[PDB]
Amino acid sequence: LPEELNRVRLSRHKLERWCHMPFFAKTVTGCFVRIGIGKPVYRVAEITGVVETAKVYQLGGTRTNKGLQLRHGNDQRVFRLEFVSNQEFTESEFMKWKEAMFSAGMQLPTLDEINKKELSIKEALNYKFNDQDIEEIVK
Amino acid sequence: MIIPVRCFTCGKIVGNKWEAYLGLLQAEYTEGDALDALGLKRYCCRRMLLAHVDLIEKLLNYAPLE
Amino acid sequence: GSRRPGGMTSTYGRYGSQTPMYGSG
Amino acid sequence: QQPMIYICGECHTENEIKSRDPIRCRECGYRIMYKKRTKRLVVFDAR
Ligand SMILES: [Zn+2]
Ligand SMILES: [Zn+2]
Repeated sequence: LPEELNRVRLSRHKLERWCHMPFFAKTVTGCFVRIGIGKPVYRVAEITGVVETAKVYQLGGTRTNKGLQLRHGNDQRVFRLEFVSNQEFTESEFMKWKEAMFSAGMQLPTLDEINKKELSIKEALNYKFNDQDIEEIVK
Repeated sequence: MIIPVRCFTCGKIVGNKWEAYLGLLQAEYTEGDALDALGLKRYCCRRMLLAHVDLIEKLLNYAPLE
Repeated sequence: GSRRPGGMTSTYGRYGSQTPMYGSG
Repeated sequence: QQPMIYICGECHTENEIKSRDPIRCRECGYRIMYKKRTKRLVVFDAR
């Protein structure tokens, strides 16, 4: 179902806060983003690791140089956080992802995994910034 | 601070003359000929422009942002 | 009265702001 | 869901300062910040 899948989808507007929050390699690793390839076609790639680009690009008022190790089944390459689409998982893209995962041999993540993963986002949103994260943030 | 909108004493709008006043002074009109040329006859209107201290130009030196 | 509707600041994207493509650059 | 927006005294940047939080601008770290204007109805007579 592409509806439950949209609960583990990180729109560009929300991640602007998490661009600097630590534990980043632990919350996003397991979510699915709608990255752009390019004409209006899209592929559901998998957030595997947290990489950094040498290209510092301004993402609205905030600015970022980090990359994202995304991969659509077998085709993996570097990606920047500007090309991700706020569009939800459509049906044709959902089936295309299903065919890219059944063609690669990767197991489909069990629904219970998604249900336990979506709450990580809301608990990270409501995290009290009481520790020394503000100082590393400002640096 | 800023120029009063009306001459307190009589009522003539003097709040549209300050930048004109200063521009005429920059044409090097003498200080009473600037007032004669703006059209301030009564000494009550003239003391609105002569006496006015335009402090808002100093208040605008302070930045809220940028 | 003095109130504000919506009450949901996080993701009112209102589509969006012209998402740039990867294969366009 | 109102996070209590403050305005950095130096940066003039807006800052979200909920309870139990240190006052620092997340831009500068500056320690002084001012509340933004009210949202209520401010009506004057022009008297
Ligand atoms: Zn520093
Ligand atoms: Zn007068």
